[PDB]
Amino acid sequence: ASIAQARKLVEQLKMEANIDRIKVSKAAADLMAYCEAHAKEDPLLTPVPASENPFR
Amino acid sequence: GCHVDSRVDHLFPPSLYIFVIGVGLPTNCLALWAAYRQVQQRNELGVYLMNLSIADLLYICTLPLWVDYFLHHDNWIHGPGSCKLFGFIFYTNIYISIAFLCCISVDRYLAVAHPLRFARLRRVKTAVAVSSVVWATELGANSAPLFHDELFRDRYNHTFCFEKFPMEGWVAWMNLYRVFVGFLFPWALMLLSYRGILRAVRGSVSTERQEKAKIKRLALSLIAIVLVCFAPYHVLLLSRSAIYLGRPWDCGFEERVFSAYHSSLAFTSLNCVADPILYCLVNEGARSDVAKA
Amino acid sequence: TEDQRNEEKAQREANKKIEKQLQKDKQVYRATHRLLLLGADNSGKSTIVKQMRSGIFETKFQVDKVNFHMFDVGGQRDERRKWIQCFNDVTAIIFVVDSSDYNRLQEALNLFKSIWNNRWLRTISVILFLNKQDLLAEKVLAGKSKIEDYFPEFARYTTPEDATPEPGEDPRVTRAKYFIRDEFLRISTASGDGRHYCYPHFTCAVDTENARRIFNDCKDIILQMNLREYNLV
Amino acid sequence: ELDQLRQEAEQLKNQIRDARKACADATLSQITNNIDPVGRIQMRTRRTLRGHLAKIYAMHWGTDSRLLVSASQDGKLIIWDSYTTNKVHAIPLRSSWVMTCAYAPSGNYVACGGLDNICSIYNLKTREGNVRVSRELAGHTGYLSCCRFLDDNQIVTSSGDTTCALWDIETGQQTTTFTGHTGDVMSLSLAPDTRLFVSGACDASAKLWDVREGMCRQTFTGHESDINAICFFPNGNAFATGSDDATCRLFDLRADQELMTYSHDNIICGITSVSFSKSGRLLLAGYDDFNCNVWDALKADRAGVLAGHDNRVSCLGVTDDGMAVATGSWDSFLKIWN
Repeated sequence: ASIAQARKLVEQLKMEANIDRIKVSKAAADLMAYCEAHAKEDPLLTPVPASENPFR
Repeated sequence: GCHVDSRVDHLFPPSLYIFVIGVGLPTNCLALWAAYRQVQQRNELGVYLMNLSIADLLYICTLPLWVDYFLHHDNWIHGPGSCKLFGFIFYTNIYISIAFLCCISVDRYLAVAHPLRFARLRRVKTAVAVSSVVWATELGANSAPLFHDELFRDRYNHTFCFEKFPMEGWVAWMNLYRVFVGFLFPWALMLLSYRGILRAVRGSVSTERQEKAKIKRLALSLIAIVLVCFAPYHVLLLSRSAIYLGRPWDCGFEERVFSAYHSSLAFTSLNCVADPILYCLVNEGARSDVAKA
Repeated sequence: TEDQRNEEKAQREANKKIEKQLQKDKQVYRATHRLLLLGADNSGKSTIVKQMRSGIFETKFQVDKVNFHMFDVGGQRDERRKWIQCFNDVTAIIFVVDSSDYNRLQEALNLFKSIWNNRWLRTISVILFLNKQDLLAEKVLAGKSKIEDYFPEFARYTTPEDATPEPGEDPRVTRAKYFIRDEFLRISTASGDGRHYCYPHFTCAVDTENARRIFNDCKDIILQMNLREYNLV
Repeated sequence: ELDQLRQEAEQLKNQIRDARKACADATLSQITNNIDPVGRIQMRTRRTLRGHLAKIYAMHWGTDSRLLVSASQDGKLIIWDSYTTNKVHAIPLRSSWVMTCAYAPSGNYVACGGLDNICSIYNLKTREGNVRVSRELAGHTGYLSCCRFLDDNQIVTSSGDTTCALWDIETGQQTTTFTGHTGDVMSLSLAPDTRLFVSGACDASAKLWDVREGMCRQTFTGHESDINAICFFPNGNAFATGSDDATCRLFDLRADQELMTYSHDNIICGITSVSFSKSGRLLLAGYDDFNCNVWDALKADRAGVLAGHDNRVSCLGVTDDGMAVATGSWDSFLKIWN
């Protein structure tokens, strides 16, 4: 059983080994761009008039 | 037809009356605020405390005219109707406050003695029903002075207001009722409730003797202050009523007990000081409530 | 629009019906006490539930017209540190202990202490039943194993006063009773400001006296928070 | 052979660490260091929903952005009407220990579950108008933690047995299973395209999955205690996690590494709920300090505190149109902040 669990651990590590990995900075930039692109349409970040606010 | 006396009276009962005017007002309003916040958390004690504070505020507001009553010489005179209403309030608010003290004692006893019972009686709706019933019964039972004029006096340099020393007949029996049903019975129940609370508290397995001692001292203060603040005035009231009922023509008894009657009517106003601080300020949780205030 | 007003009126009628249902729910919810049972495999954790009666084995019992309802979470793994937070508002946590073998009292103390110094269990008055008292009593008396070998403080103690009066006045069994008691009290009575308590009890698997004991201790906890609630301290 | 296999696993882990170290070009805080800070988000309790009896453990909003579901520890599933402060329905539940509730995108059904290890389906928009059970789901050996409606006839469930699974709502079978974690899975989030989903666990690990297949792809390890909450960024990439070590960490898929940490010295208790706004600039989180801190997702600063709850804040969610935040807490109240 320990041998089998070691085999499963090593095969999982092997599949996780070769995954195509790109730079972290690109991912951070993507997150920043998507945070920025939808800023106007966010009521929690831009106040909504009471006329258009169903909760007020 | 009775001669009277006393010179300090110009300021004697006025002294303690001005004292209680000065002290009891902010304490009573902060007690009202704490009561309202207790109501906010679905606690039935808050309604009772708030009504107690309201009655205390009314009495403190209506006191100054009756302070003037003597500052002249037991002789104010501003018309029959004003005296009629203000004497009524000034002699009813004490009994209203004491009835709400009885209500508070009963409510406190209910939770500590029986922690898992009487769910319906521990509700805000029942509180606001019982408080309304109490107000209605108090005004109805004290309404008897309304039918009579309230500007009687004796002919010896004196125009009284709501208080005739050569008193009539009905006022004596209302005095006896006011003492016996109106002072003792609520106070007796108020002492019984804390006796039961102490009996429950001392038998607590999760409470050491330190908390027991602190609770004991608080309960002792609450029960003991009222008796000293109230007893002498009602003793003199009962004495005069009995003497006049036995023999009204013996004016000498009034002539001597004049000083006792109002030097004690002075002391009767100290409960308006006792109740607010001793019910809100001292308690540690209510001290946190005062900090939140 | 008449249909608009009809829709609003239907909204209000449904709202009134749901408000009545919610008030009934509030009453029935406030008139009940929930408990949690936390024992050990060798102990009779589930035994007392049946005695006083996939996943949760719920139980329902009633003492003096007051509703009690405890839950025994046993369809889970060895890990306990997450679903334990569900039972934060219960009246009390019943921690049954496995006082069978000294090799199992150490994790018993560790579990008492981790429950004690927990974020959400410091206000919960746990109940100590000291389950499997008979195994401890019959084997520390028989011998072949010394508590000194596990916790080297057994000998320097004497008979506790009236701790379960025994026909045989054996100091060893009673002082082992209260030695494990004070082992739990090392942080049962050290850490804590009085919000909770320990309520020591000694029970076997057959006592038929735990439901009422829990009810009395619940009365004590409610008395304490009524003392604190009604500004009477 | 066992020692050789252990050495093999060791060198595989070492090479993985070397690859990640090479790929660690920069962190999030370095790049996101020049944008304007959000500032003090001073929201107010516009609505106070007082219908719940016990602490709120889970809530979810419907697609219409008005009808929202909520589950508390008393055993209730109250359907609310936000606009009119009304209650459309009040669904009782078989099991009180509910830790997650789901609202169908169409609105015809509601899903709930918890310690019972069962996911239940109810009937919301019936012809008769009465809510009744439609079916049940069984097959998990641990307590349910999160479940969401995949599109309309599938559902993804998470459990404490270190597994996640996919169901078919027509036939009632567990089509696919996802294994690989070693600790309890706490929170679960779904991508917009409904082709991948991510979940944290109580082992300082996060893993991503493919729904069509049954294979784990990526793992990320950055914490020192149990992870307890996760939410998916709107763009379909990356996520955010909180943990019992009082430090919240942001991850990313293609980076395959930890990016940014939100922490402070004063805060001792950990994060218990995470959610994202419509834009993704705001990062909302619940704490055991009875507060709700508004982190800027890219600045690691406390730019906002949602005071008002006097007990631990457990719930967190945003609307489809982004017009409200619902904050269920251990004070048995639901508040709408706008």
